[PDB]
Amino acid sequence: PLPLTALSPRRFVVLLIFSLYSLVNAFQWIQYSIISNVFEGFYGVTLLHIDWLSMVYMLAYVPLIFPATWLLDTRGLRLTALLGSGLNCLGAWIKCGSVQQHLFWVTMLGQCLCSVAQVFILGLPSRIASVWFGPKEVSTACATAVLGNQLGTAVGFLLPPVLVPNTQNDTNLLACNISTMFYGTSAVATLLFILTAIAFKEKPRYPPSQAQAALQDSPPEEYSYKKSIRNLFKNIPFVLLLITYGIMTGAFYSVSTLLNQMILTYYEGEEVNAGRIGLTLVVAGMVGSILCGLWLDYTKTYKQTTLIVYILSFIGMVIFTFTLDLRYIIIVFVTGGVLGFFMTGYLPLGFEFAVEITYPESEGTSSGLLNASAQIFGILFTLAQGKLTSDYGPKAGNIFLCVWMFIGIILTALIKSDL
Ligand SMILES: CC(C)CCC[C@@H](C)[C@H]1CC[C@H]2[C@@H]3CC=C4C[C@@H](OC(=O)CCC(=O)O)CC[C@]4(C)[C@H]3CC[C@]12C
Ligand SMILES: CC(C)CCC[C@@H](C)[C@H]1CC[C@H]2[C@@H]3CC=C4C[C@@H](OC(=O)CCC(=O)O)CC[C@]4(C)[C@H]3CC[C@]12C
Ligand SMILES: CC(C)CCC[C@@H](C)[C@H]1CC[C@H]2[C@@H]3CC=C4C[C@@H](OC(=O)CCC(=O)O)CC[C@]4(C)[C@H]3CC[C@]12C
Repeated sequence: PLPLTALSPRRFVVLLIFSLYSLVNAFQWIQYSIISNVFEGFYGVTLLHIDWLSMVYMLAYVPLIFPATWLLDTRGLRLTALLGSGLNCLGAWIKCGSVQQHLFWVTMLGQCLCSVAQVFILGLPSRIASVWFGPKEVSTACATAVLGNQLGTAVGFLLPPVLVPNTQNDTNLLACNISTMFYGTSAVATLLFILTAIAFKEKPRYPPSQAQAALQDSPPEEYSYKKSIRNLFKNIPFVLLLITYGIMTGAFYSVSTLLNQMILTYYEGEEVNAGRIGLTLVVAGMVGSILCGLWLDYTKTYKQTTLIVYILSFIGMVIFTFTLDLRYIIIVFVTGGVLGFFMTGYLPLGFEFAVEITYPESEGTSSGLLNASAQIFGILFTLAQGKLTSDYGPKAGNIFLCVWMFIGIILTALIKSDL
């Protein structure tokens, strides 16, 4: 073992920049939904338009995930990072010019650009950790990278409600507030893109790890994504895990998208409290993910922990469903915290379970399949729950999510694995 491995400080920068601009991307995913009523009033559109603003992120991932993976594998890390940062910045700039009562389509175009950016952004963490960090720091680097996107989602929940008060009567003030938010986002994105261009190197001068040294020394042989996908689908346990992970992530996405509508249904003039509830959910989910990772480190068992977390998530969802309409915000906070805790704690455990089931196949293809299933389930759940809430109230959509979570529990139980 003589790879001449060395560790460079640049790796930290490579992480930071990424964890920054990825964060910004997340902030742009949920900025509209959290104050969806305000934008609906401003643009004179329906809630479905604001829901589609969030759902374009999910729609763009499925068709572009695998071509993006091929581009990353061939061209390298720097091109992917530049594409993601530049697309995010361009989307923010386009949104900056969409502040008018009749310019919704401009904001939709900007959101589509950010959606295309997300495709490059999402899969970067593991590659960055492997390329730039040593064996003892890969897991921590990847965890920090994903927590960056989670924190971006939390900030997207918290900030827009405060930045833009619901001053429907005064259109000029509302336009000024929207312009301020968009310009701030655009400035941050531009700065992050400039930093990525200046400092985001392709790879360190020397390999960080012996495994990375071997990977760089010998180019990978030609591989087919379609063959790997076909082989993965033949594995029934992996298909079941895909379905359950997609169901859980789609439920989380639907809850995030429609949280403002559900809270506004029973609480009037509480957009700031809705943003606080969303941030509490996201932070509790981050804590649950960290605790679940440590728990899995302590005990290697995957099936039992995954099933327990799924059942706890279902219980929390039921409690939130039957406590939303109690007309007390504190119970909403507590229920959202518990639900987010369990929901987000499930995801890393499911991902590790997936990689364990599909060890022979590449991690990238399984990651892409899991993310695509998550996006598809998110779109379906968002549409169904939004229609139910508009027609029969939030309780109908929440019960729909509860039933889907129960189905996910049953599917998780059926999984067969010796891990
Ligand atoms: C480049 C990638 C990211 C794909 C981008 C696709 C979008 C440009 C499309 C996909 C789905 C479309 C949406 C599908 C359904 C609707 C509902 C539709 O509502 C109505 O026509 C009825 C409104 C009323 O009730 O008065 C308005 C357009 C909208 C938001 C569409 C807007 C354009 C969207 C977002
Ligand atoms: C479990 C449910 C909820 C989700 C199921 C989703 C999959 C069935 C979809 C999601 C994205 C799809 C992929 C999107 C794009 C492509 C690229 C496409 O490329 C080619 O035609 C050439 C492939 C090659 O280079 O070998 C082949 C199909 C494939 C892999 C698709 C196969 C089917 C996939 C994996
Ligand atoms: C795996 C997938 C395909 C399962 C799909 C199940 C749906 C068909 C279920 C799940 C939740 C159900 C909803 C749960 C609650 C309600 C509220 C209910 O309200 C009423 O008007 C009657 C009760 C009351 O008076 O409050 C009307 C039916 C509805 C929308 C239900 C309609 C049927 C839904 C969408």
